[PDB]
Amino acid sequence: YTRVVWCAVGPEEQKKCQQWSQQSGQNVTCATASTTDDCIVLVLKGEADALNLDGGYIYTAGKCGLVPVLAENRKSSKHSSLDCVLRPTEGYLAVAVVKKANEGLTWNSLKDKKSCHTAVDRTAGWNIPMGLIVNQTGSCAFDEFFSQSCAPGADPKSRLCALCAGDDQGLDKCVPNSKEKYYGYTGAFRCLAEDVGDVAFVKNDTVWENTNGESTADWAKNLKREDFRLLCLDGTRKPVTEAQSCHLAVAPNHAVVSRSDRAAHVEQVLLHQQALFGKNGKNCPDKFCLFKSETKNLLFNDNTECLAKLGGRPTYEEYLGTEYVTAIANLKKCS
Amino acid sequence: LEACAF
Ligand SMILES: *[C@@H]1O[C@H](CO)[C@@H](O[C@@H]2O[C@H](CO)[C@@H](O)[C@H](O)[C@H]2NC(C)=O)[C@H](O)[C@H]1NC(C)=O
Ligand SMILES: *[C@@H]1O[C@H](CO)[C@@H](O[C@@H]2O[C@H](CO)[C@@H](O)[C@H](O)[C@H]2NC(C)=O)[C@H](O)[C@H]1NC(C)=O
Ligand SMILES: Cc1ccc(Cl)c(Nc2ccccc2C(=O)O)c1Cl
Ligand SMILES: *[C@@H]1O[C@H](CO)[C@@H](O)[C@H](O)[C@H]1NC(C)=O
Ligand SMILES: [Fe+3]
Ligand SMILES: [Zn+2]
Repeated sequence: YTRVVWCAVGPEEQKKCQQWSQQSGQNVTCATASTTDDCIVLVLKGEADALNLDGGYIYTAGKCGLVPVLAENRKSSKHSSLDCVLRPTEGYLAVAVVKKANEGLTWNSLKDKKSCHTAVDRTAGWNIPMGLIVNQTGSCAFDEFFSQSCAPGADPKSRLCALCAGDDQGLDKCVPNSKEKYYGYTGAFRCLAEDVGDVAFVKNDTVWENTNGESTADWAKNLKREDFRLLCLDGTRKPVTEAQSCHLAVAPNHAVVSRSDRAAHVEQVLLHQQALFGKNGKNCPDKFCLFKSETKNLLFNDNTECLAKLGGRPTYEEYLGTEYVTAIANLKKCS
Repeated sequence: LEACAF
């Protein structure tokens, strides 16, 4: 009854979760759905217990009564005394990234260009840049701004999915899961690296982790950081070292959500599971690492050091922050 | 403001 049912989004996450379930001696077991929204429905129905979510998905889940349990914490700079599990999270930087060779593309000349998004409804990929664009254009027709896009989750016949590529067989175009070649932070950055799009909306860490040999994956292995620039809201372009002064927003960290009635038990099982399979886990890398997936960010971001306790038993609006919840609410007025 | 999407 202490068994926790994780929800895997698509078949790559399902494989990873089945490995975790075998290694955990079924203390964790797996349900799978094709999209994050479908996993949120399985948790609402009580057919799964928990999954990790981007902050835009935490807004969907929290409007439905699910609660944040633990947050991803990556490597920090201040508070190094404090154990990872007890350290306040820092947010991550939402950025707009372009190629250096695409000279004279700036924030102010994005109209009619090609865009790459992590997925509809996600923080850096969609809520932050589209919220900003709707506000600045004074128009809700955000499906007409870029000439073509990959925005997984949108209608596959629309311009918002025109650049999406589907799976190895070219099926599942635009699905919001890792089967879509251009899904998520890594897929939207690959869409820009391959010059399918002109801009990608990702986070600062994705640029660094997929350049300069930080990834050995085939499409990333030869990318150089200096070949990219960030688009700043004042119309300037900066090197990717300057994200602290050239971002679109600071996003709340991805976090595990559950029904309120199972939160305490999900929390206790995850704190034990990361002791085993987390960053310096007893059985990681020997048997299984919960926070690696060959850069694919399956079930958790690969840069995750631990899942950390939340201060103040926060509601989902307190965890997201009032600035971000208000930004989302305004954007969702459009559709 | 107020409704779960499902
Ligand atoms: C942008 O993201 C990168 C990748 O996470 C950050 O660089 C890492 O920062 C830590 C210290 O915080 C270093 O120990 C790592 O070695 C760095 N990683 C890599 C791959 O270089 C970078 O700090 C972030 N920039 C900002 C402004 O937050
Ligand atoms: C888009 O514009 C709206 C309207 O200005 C912004 O909503 C406001 O945000 C501030 C800061 O959180 C609050 O003081 C206001 O009360 C909000 N106004 C309204 C009418 O709701 C929103 O933040 C902007 N979106 C983005 C991404 O910046
Ligand atoms: C200059 C600038 C302009 C617009 C935003 Cl959204 C941001 N982002 C933030 C920066 C620091 C702290 C919080 C935020 C935020 O988005 O809540 C900054 Cl940093
Ligand atoms: C499974 O959970 C039980 C109860 O908390 C614990 O005794 C056991 O150590 C756990 N094992 C693993 C491998 O996750
Ligand atoms: Fe995110
Ligand atoms: Zn509170």
